[PDB]
Amino acid sequence: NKQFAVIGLGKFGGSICKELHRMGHEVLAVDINEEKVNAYASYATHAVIANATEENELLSLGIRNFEYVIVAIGANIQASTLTTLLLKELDIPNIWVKAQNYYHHKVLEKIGADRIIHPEKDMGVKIAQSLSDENVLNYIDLSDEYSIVELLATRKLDSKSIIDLNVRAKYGCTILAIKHHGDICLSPAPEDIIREQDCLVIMGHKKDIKRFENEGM
Amino acid sequence: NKQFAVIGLGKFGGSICKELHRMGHEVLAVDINEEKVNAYASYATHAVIANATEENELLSLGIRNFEYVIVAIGANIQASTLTTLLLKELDIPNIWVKAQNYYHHKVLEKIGADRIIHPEKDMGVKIAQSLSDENVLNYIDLSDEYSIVELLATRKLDSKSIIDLNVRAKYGCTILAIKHHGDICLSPAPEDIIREQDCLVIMGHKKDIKRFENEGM
Amino acid sequence: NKQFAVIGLGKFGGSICKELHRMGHEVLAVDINEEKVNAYASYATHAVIANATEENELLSLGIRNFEYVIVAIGANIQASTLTTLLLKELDIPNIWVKAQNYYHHKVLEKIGADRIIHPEKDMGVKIAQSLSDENVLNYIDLSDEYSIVELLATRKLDSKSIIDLNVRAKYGCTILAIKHHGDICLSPAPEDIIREQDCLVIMGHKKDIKRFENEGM
Amino acid sequence: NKQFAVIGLGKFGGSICKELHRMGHEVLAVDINEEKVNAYASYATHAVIANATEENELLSLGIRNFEYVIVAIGANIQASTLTTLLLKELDIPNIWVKAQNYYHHKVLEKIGADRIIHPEKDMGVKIAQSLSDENVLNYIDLSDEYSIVELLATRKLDSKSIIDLNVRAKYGCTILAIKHHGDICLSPAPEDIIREQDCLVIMGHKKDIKRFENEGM
Amino acid sequence: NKQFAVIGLGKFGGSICKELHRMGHEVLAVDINEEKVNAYASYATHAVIANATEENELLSLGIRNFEYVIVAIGANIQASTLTTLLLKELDIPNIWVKAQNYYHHKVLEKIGADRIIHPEKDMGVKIAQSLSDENVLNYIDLSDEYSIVELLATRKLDSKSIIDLNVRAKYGCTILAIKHHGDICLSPAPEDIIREQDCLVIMGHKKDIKRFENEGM
Amino acid sequence: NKQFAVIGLGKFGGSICKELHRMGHEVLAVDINEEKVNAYASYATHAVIANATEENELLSLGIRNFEYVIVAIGANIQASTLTTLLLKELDIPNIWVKAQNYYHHKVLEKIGADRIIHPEKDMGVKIAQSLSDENVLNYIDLSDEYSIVELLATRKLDSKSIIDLNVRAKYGCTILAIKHHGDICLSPAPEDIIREQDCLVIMGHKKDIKRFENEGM
Amino acid sequence: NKQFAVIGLGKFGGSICKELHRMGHEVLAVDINEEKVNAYASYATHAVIANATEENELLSLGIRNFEYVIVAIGANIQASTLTTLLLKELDIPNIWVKAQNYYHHKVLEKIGADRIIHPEKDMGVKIAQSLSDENVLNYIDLSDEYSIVELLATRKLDSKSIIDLNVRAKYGCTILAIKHHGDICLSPAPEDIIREQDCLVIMGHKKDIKRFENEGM
Amino acid sequence: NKQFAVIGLGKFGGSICKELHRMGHEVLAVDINEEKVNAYASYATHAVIANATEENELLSLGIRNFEYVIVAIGANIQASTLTTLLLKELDIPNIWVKAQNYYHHKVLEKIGADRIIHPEKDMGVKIAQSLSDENVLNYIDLSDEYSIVELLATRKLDSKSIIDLNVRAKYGCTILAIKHHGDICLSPAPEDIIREQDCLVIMGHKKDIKRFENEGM
Ligand SMILES: Nc1ncnc2c1ncn2[C@@H]1O[C@H](COP(=O)(O)OP(=O)(O)OP(=O)(O)O)[C@@H](O)[C@H]1O
Ligand SMILES: Nc1ncnc2c1ncn2[C@@H]1O[C@H](COP(=O)(O)OP(=O)(O)OP(=O)(O)O)[C@@H](O)[C@H]1O
Ligand SMILES: Nc1ncnc2c1ncn2[C@@H]1O[C@H](COP(=O)(O)OP(=O)(O)OP(=O)(O)O)[C@@H](O)[C@H]1O
Ligand SMILES: Nc1ncnc2c1ncn2[C@@H]1O[C@H](COP(=O)(O)OP(=O)(O)OP(=O)(O)O)[C@@H](O)[C@H]1O
Ligand SMILES: Nc1ncnc2c1ncn2[C@@H]1O[C@H](COP(=O)(O)OP(=O)(O)OP(=O)(O)O)[C@@H](O)[C@H]1O
Ligand SMILES: Nc1ncnc2c1ncn2[C@@H]1O[C@H](COP(=O)(O)OP(=O)(O)OP(=O)(O)O)[C@@H](O)[C@H]1O
Ligand SMILES: Nc1ncnc2c1ncn2[C@@H]1O[C@H](COP(=O)(O)OP(=O)(O)OP(=O)(O)O)[C@@H](O)[C@H]1O
Ligand SMILES: Nc1ncnc2c1ncn2[C@@H]1O[C@H](COP(=O)(O)OP(=O)(O)OP(=O)(O)O)[C@@H](O)[C@H]1O
Ligand SMILES: [Mg+2]
Ligand SMILES: [Mg+2]
Ligand SMILES: [Mg+2]
Ligand SMILES: [Mg+2]
Repeated sequence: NKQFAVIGLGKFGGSICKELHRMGHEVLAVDINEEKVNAYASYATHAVIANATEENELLSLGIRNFEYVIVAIGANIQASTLTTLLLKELDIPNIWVKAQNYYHHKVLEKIGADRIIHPEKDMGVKIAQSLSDENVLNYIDLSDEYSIVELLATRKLDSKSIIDLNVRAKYGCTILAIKHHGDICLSPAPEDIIREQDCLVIMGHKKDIKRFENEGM
Repeated sequence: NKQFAVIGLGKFGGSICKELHRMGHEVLAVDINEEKVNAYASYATHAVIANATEENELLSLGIRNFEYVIVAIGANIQASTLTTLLLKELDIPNIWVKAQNYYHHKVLEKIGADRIIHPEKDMGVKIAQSLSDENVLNYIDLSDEYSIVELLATRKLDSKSIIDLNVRAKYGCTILAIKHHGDICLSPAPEDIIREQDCLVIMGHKKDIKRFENEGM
Repeated sequence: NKQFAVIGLGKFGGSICKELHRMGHEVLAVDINEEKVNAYASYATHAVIANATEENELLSLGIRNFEYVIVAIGANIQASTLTTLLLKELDIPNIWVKAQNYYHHKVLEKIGADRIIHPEKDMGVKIAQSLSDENVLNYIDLSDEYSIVELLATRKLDSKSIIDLNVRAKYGCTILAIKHHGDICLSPAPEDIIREQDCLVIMGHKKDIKRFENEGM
Repeated sequence: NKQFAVIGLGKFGGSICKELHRMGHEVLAVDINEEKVNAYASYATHAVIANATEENELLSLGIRNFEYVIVAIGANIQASTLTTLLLKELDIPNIWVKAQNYYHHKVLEKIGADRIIHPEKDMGVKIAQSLSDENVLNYIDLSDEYSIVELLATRKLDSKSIIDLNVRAKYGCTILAIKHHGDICLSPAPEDIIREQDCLVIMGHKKDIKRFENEGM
Repeated sequence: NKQFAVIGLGKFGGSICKELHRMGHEVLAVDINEEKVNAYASYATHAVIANATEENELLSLGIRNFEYVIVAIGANIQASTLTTLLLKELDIPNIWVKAQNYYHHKVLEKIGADRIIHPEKDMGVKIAQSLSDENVLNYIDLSDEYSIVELLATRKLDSKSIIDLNVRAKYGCTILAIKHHGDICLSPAPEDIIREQDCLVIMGHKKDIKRFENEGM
Repeated sequence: NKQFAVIGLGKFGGSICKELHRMGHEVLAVDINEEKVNAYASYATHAVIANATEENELLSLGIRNFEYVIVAIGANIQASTLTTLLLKELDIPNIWVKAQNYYHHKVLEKIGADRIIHPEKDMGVKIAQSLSDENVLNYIDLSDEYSIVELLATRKLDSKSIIDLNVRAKYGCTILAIKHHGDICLSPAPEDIIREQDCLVIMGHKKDIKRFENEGM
Repeated sequence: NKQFAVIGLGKFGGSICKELHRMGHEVLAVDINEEKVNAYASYATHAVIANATEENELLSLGIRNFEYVIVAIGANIQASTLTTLLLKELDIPNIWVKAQNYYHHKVLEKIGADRIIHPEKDMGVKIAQSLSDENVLNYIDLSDEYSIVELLATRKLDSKSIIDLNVRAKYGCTILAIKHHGDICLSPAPEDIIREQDCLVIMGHKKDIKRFENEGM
Repeated sequence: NKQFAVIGLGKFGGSICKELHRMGHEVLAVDINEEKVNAYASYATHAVIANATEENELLSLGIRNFEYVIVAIGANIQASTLTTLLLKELDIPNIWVKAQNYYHHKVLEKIGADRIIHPEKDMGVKIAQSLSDENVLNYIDLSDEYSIVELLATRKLDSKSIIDLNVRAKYGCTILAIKHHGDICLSPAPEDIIREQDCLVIMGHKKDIKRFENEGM
C-alpha cells in the first residue's frame, strides 16, 4: 500500500481523506484546527493537530516518509504556498495542491507543485452544462470535440428501439448503455428498447449529440 | 429566451456564470461585494451589486423573469438559507444551491431547494480515485457497480492490439476509444493498435477494470 | 411528572425554566455560557454547560429522554435552527421554539417545530392596547370579536351599583368580578357596589365594552 | 390628538408601534439604525433616524408634543437608562420602559420611569403554565388565588352538558363561555352542550380549576 | 481606626488609596484588573481582584463591614452605577463616587450616592485661574466673593515692607504669611519684609486682591 | 491680547477651556473627535477639529499666535508626547501638560514641558484628607509643615467665642474667618461667636490643628 | 530618460524614493495608503495612491514605461509576492524586492525577482561589528577574507607617523587615507602624521587588521 | 569578553544578536513574544521571554550588569521609548536604539540614548546609488566628497592594464584591488590586467569616479 498525507481537512481534503481511507490506504490527516482533527479522527489512520508551516512540526509528523502529500489549504494562500515550499525542500515525490485563483496557481507552478486542482471551477463548468441542457445528467469529455454523455430519456423516446433510433449513421454516435429502474444494460443489442426516465449513455461528437437531442428527443 | 441568475460569485458560482455566458445564454451575475461584481462584469450579460437576503433588492433585479436561480453562497449559511427561502416564496421554478455540510443540505431540502450540490466533496472523491490509481485520468459512474474509465496506457500496452488485449472475454470489458497524439478513434476495430501514453477508454465492472489494470497494464 | 429540557437561558427561557421548577417538574437547564448556568443553577434540577449544536454533546445530555424540549435561543438564528433540526432527527415528541422574525418562523415550521413563540411581539400588542386605553389593566381575547377585560374603575363609577350599570341589556356585556382593596368578589349580585380604583372584570363584544367605557366610565 | 413615540424598534418596540399605528393613532417611530427606520416606515405616521441619548436630536423630533414615550431599547442598558433620564428631565408625562434584568428595573424605578415592562419574563411564565398543562390555551389572573382560564375540551367532555358538568357545586367554578367551530356562546344556559376540541372558559380558584382538569376532563 | 474600601484603582482611586494607607487606615483596594491589584498591593492593607458588579464576589469581600466605600470606577459608567446600586442595597453608611459627566452625576444622585466627585473638572478650574494669572500659585475660596491666595512675589515687591504695602486699608485685604527660601513666616508683623520669588499669602475679596495685583505687583 | 489654546477636550481640558472662556479670554478649543468639538463650540472663542500630532494641521490653526498651549491628551500617551514635542519645536512659550503616570511625567520633563499636572492624583490626596477627617471641607498647604484649613464647626463649638476658644495660646493656631448662614467674617474680633454648622477657617501647624480637632471640636 | 517606480513607502522604500529624486531621476512613488502618498509627494516626480496587487491599477500608472520597479512592501508578504509576480508577467526588466525572511526570499527567487534585499539583516551584521569593536566606524568587505576598514584613531596612535606605524611589513596592511578635523588625505606619504580622534582607513586581511587594533592601537 | 543584551528580536535585532553570538560574545536575547525567543534560542547565550517595560521583569534579567543594551523594538514606539527611559534610569553605560521616524529619534536623543540607528533608511540610500549606477556593487564614503567604490567591470575595460587606465593623473583616483574569479589582488602593480565581470575597487573624489565611469567604462 501507498502512504498519503492530507494537510487541510476542508470539504475538499476531508472528502479526499475519507474516500482514500475507505479504500484502505494509510492516510495521515493534518489540520491546525483541533475540531477538524476530532471530526475526521474516525476516518483516517492517524489524525494530528499541526501547523504545517512550522518546519519543526512538519519533521515531527515524519512527512518526509510519504510518497503523496495533498495540500488542501484554501483560504490562507500564504499557508498553502509556504507549506508547498517546505514540502518541496523536503524532496517529497508527489505534492498535489488545491488552488484559489489564477495567480495562486502560478506561484504553485513556479515552486514545484506536481498537480494543481480547482475543485469548484471544474464543477461549475460541469453543472453549467446541466443547467443549459436539462437532459444531461453527467458526462465525460474525450477531447474538445468528442464526449460520452448520460442522458435522461423523455417521452419522445418512450418505447423506441435502438435501431429505430439510428445514431451511428444518422448522427455518427453510438448508444453504450441503458439504465432501467436501477437495472443496467451494457452494449445493448439493436433490438433493445428504451423507456422514459431511463438513463441513456451515448457517445459521439458533441454537436452531433446536441443534434440527436434537438431532433431525436 | 431562458434566463439564468447566479447569486454568489465564489469560485463555484463564478465558474457557472462565466461558463453559462460563454455558451451564449442570458445570465445575470449577483453579489453583495462590489469588487466581485466588477470582476465578472466582463463575463455576464448583466452584473448587479445586491444583497440577496433583502426581498426588495431581489424584486428590483427583476428576478421574476428568471427560470433558474443558482445560490452559490458558501461561508454564510444563513444568507444561503434565507436566499433559498425567499426565492421559493417568490415561486422561482428551479433553485439550485451549493451546500456546506450535511445539515445545510437537510434544511435546504426541507425548504424546497430543487437541486443541492457539493462541489468540493464530489471532486475530493474523484481526485482520491486518481491518487490511489495514477492510471485513471477521468471516469464516470453508470451505477454502483458499473463505470466508464479513461486510462493512461503504459509500456505494457505499447504497440499492442485490441484483439491482442482481449478484454471482452478476458476481463468482460470493452474498449470504447483510443486517443493518440490528439487524434481520436471511436469504437476501434479489432486490428487497431495502442501506443504508450495514449488514452484508452474502457467500460465494464469496476472490479474487472481494476483487474485489467493489475494484470493487463 | 413530565421531564422538560430548556436550551437557552435568556430572559425568556430563564423565566420558563424558573417557573417550571417552581411547579416541581424535572427540568434540565442548558446554555453554552457558563455564567448563565451558574445563574440558573439554583432554579433547575440539573444545569449543564453545553453547545446544543454539537450532536455528541446532545447525546451526552441524554436529550432523547425528554418529552419537551424548549429552544429559547434567540440572537443566533443558525444555532436555533440547527438545534431544532438535531432535536427533530432525534425524534423528540414536543419541540417548542422562540422565533426572531417571520422568516425564522418559516424555516422552523418547515423543519418540524411543534410550537413557535414570539414573546415580545405578543406582549407588544397587549401593551399597546393598554397605552391606547389607560382603563385596561389586562385582558384575554375569546375571539376576534369577543373579550374579557380587567378595567381600572374611575370616579365616574364611584358608588355605582351593578344594576345601576346595566350592561347586559344596555351594552350586551356582563360583569364577572370586582376587586376591592385586594379582597376579591366573584359573580357579584345585582346589589353589589363598585368604588373607584377597584379592578372591574367585564365580558362581552370588544366594541360594546369600548362603548361602555366611553359612555359609562 | 394624543401622540405616541416609540424609541427602539426591536421585536417589542416594533410590535407596539405597528400595533398603535393599526389602531389609527398618531405614532412616531424612532431608531438609531437606518435599516430599522426604513422597515417600520410603512407602519408609522412618521419614522425618524435618531440617537435618543442625544438631547438635541431629541428636541429636534418635537418630542415635547408627545404625551407617551415608550423606551424599547434593550441590549444597551446605558442607552435605555440615559434616554429615560433625558425624557424625565424633559417633563414627559408617561415614560414606559422595557427592562433587561432586576437591577435595570431598580435604576429605572429610581430615575422616575412610569411603567416598567419585562415582556420575555412575563411570557415565560405564561408559556410554562401551558407546558405543564397542555389543556390551558390562555388565562388571566384576577389575584394571587383567582384566575380565568380558557381550556381545550377533551373527549371526556365531548357531548356533555353544563348541568352534566356541574362545576359551580362540584368544583366551585363557573363556565363563562363555549367556543365551537368558531361560533361563540356567552354565559351559556344549563342545557348547553360541549363538544371535543371546543374552547371552554372557566372562572374560579386556581386549585379548584386544576382539580376539575384532573377529574372532570 | 475607620475602615475604607476603594473600588477602582485608577489615578484617582490609586491616589486616594495610597494616601489613606500612608495615614495608617485599614484600606481594602479592589480592582477587576490583576495588574492593578499587583501595582497597589504594596500600598494597602488588603488588595483583592474582584468584579464589584457581582453581588456574590461583593459579599465575599465582606464589604458590608465598611463605613466608607469609594467607587472610583470611571470609564465604565454601567459598572460605576451598578456597583453603587449594590452598595446602597447593602446599607453601606458612606458611599463616595467619581462621576464622568452631568448625567452620570444625576443617576448617582437618584440611587443614593452620598458624595459625588469630579476630580478633573475641579482641577481644570483651579489650573485655569493659574493660566490667566501667573502670579497665583494656589488658592482657596471662602465663598463666591472672598478668597485666600498664595502669590509668587515679583520684583515690584522686592524689599517692600508689609506696612509699605498697606492692604488692610488700601485694598481691604490682609497678608497671612511669607515663605522665604523654604523658611515660613506666619502672621508677620508690620515691620516684616518681602523679597522677590517668595510665596506671599493674602486674604480678602477676589476683586480687591486682583486690584492689589494690578496696582501693587 | 493673550491667546490660550487647549488641545484635548477631556474632562480636564474641557473644564480649563470652558473656564478660560468664562473669564473672557481668547480661547481656541482643539480635538480630533468632531463630537467633542461640537460640544465645546458654545464654550470657546473658536473650536477646531484637528489632529495635534500632525505638524501641518497644527500650523494651519495659527498656533504661532498662542502664548499658552495646554496639552490635555490622556489615554494616548504617544499623542500627548508627540504633541508636546511638536509644540516645543515650534517655540511655544508655555506648554502645560496633563500626565498619566510617573514615566510620562519623566519624558515630558526631558522634552521640555513647562508645567506638568496630575489632576486625579492631586484630588485623590485632597479627598483622602476629607475621608479620614470628615471635619475638613477644604485646605491649602503653605509648606510641608504648615496649612490653612476650613472646618465644619460641630456642636462642641456651638455658641462658643473666639476668646473662649483660645487657639493662639492653647494650640498655637489662629482663626482667620467665620462663615455663618452664608455671611462672611474676616479676622474676627475676640468677642465673635461660632455657631454649629458654620465654616471656621484656621491656620497653623498641621499637628496643632488636628489636636484642636480632637480636643477643641 | 530612465524611469524608476517605488511601490511601498516604508522606511526602506521611502528612503530609496527620496534618494532617487534627490539625484534628479524620474521617480514614481506608489502606496495604498493615502497619508503615505501625501507625505512623499514632495520627494517624488509623481506620487500615486494605488493598490499594487491590482493589475488594472498597475497598468493605469503607465508602469510599462519603467525600467526599474522596487517592491518595498514588507508586513504583507502576500502583497509583495503577488506584486512581484504581476510585474514579472508584465515583463518589467528589473524587479528589486525587499525580503522579510528566508522563505519569502525563496519564493521571490522562484518567481523571478531580479534582486532581493534584506536591509535590516545586513545592517544588523554591520552594527554588530561596531558593537564588538568600538574602533570600527564603517567598513566594506572585498571578499570572505579581505576588507577595507575605517578606524577611529586612539591616543596610542596620536602624533604617530605612517612609517612609525609600519603596517605593511608589521601587519601586512596598508593605510589608504587619513581624515583630520574634516580635511582629507589620500595615499599618505611615509612622513604623514596621525592625531587622536582622526579617521584612519586601513586595507588588509581581517585578522591582520584586528591584530593591529589589539597591538597597534 | 563584553556582555550584550538585545531587546527586540526583529530582523534587525535578530541579525545583531546572531552575529554577535557567532563572534563569541555573551549575549542575552530578550523578546516579549515566546515564538521569537524559541527562534533565536539556538543563537544566543541566554534567551528570555520578558516585557522590557516592566521594571520588575527588567531587574529579574539583571540588566544592570550589561555594558551594552540594544533596543531593537520598532513598531511600538511607546515600548521603545519607555524601555530606553528605564535603561537610562538604571545607569546602563551604552544604550543603542533602533529609530522609526524623525520624532522618535528626537525623544530618544532627549532621554539619553547613546547611539540611534536607522537601518532601512541607511540601506535605502546605499541601494539607490546602485539603482542609479548599475556599475556600483558596494561603496564606502570617506566624506561628502571622497569615496571608495567597488565596480563591476564591463567589456570596455576587458584586457585593459592599470597603466593603460591612468586614473591617478587622468582622474585623480587610484585602483586599490582587483577580484578575478574569486581570487583577490590587493594593491596591484602598474602591469596588472583587468578582465570583464571582475570586481574593481577604486578610490578618489566621487565626481572624478563618475567621470572615470562615463568616459573610462
Ligand atoms: N497552516 C496550516 N496548517 C494546517 N492546516 C491549516 C493551516 N491553515 C489552514 N489550515 C486548514 O485548512 C483547512 C481548509 O481551509 P479553508 O476551509 O480555509 O479553505 P476552503 O477553500 O474554504 O476549503 P474547502 O473548500 O475545502 O472547505 C481548514 O480546515 C484549516 O484548519
Ligand atoms: N447576502 C449575500 N448576498 C449576495 N452575495 C453574497 C451574500 N453573502 C455572501 N455573498 C457572496 O457569495 C460569494 C461566495 O461566498 P463564499 O466565498 O463565502 O463561499 P465559498 O464557500 O468560499 O465558495 P467558493 O468555494 O465557491 O469560493 C462571495 O463572493 C460573497 O461576496
Ligand atoms: N449553541 C448554543 N447552545 C446552547 N445555548 C446557546 C447556544 N447559542 C446561544 N445560546 C444561549 O441562548 C441564550 C439566549 O440567547 P440570546 O440572549 O442571544 O437571545 P435573546 O432573544 O436576547 O433572548 P431573551 O430575549 O430570552 O434574552 C443565551 O443565554 C446563550 O448562552
Ligand atoms: N441610543 C439609541 N438610540 C436609538 N435607538 C437605539 C439606541 N440604542 C439601541 N437602539 C435601537 O433599539 C432597538 C432595540 O434594541 P435591542 O434589539 O438591542 O433590544 P432587544 O433586547 O434585542 O429587544 P427585542 O427583544 O425587542 O428585540 C434596536 O433596533 C436598536 O437599533
Ligand atoms: N466592574 C469593576 N469592578 C472592579 N473594578 C473595576 C470595574 N470596572 C472597572 N474597574 C476598574 O476601575 C479602574 C479605573 O477606571 P478607569 O481607569 O477606566 O477610569 P478613569 O476615569 O480613566 O480613571 P482615572 O482617571 O482615575 O485613571 C480601573 O483600574 C479598572 O480596573
Ligand atoms: N492626536 C490627537 N489630537 C487631538 N485630540 C486628541 C488626540 N488624541 C486624543 N485626543 C482627544 O483628547 C481628549 C482627552 O483624551 P482622553 O479622554 O483619552 O484622556 P483622559 O485621561 O480620559 O482625560 P480626562 O480624565 O480629562 O477625560 C479626547 O477627547 C480625545 O478626543
Ligand atoms: N498592496 C499594496 N499596494 C501598495 N502599497 C502597499 C500594499 N501593501 C502595503 N503597502 C505599503 O507598503 C509600505 C511598507 O509596508 P510595511 O510598512 O508593512 O513594511 P515594513 O517591513 O514595516 O517596511 P519598513 O521597515 O521599510 O518600514 C506601507 O507604507 C504600506 O502602506
Ligand atoms: N515591550 C516589549 N518588550 C520586549 N520585546 C518587545 C516589546 N515590544 C515589542 N517587542 C519585540 O520587538 C521585536 C521587533 O519589533 P517589530 O518587529 O514590531 O519592529 P520592526 O521595525 O518591524 O522590526 P524589524 O524591522 O527589526 O523586523 C518583536 O519581535 C517584538 O516581540
Ligand atoms: Mg470551496
Ligand atoms: Mg428579547
Ligand atoms: Mg481622568
Ligand atoms: Mg524594518
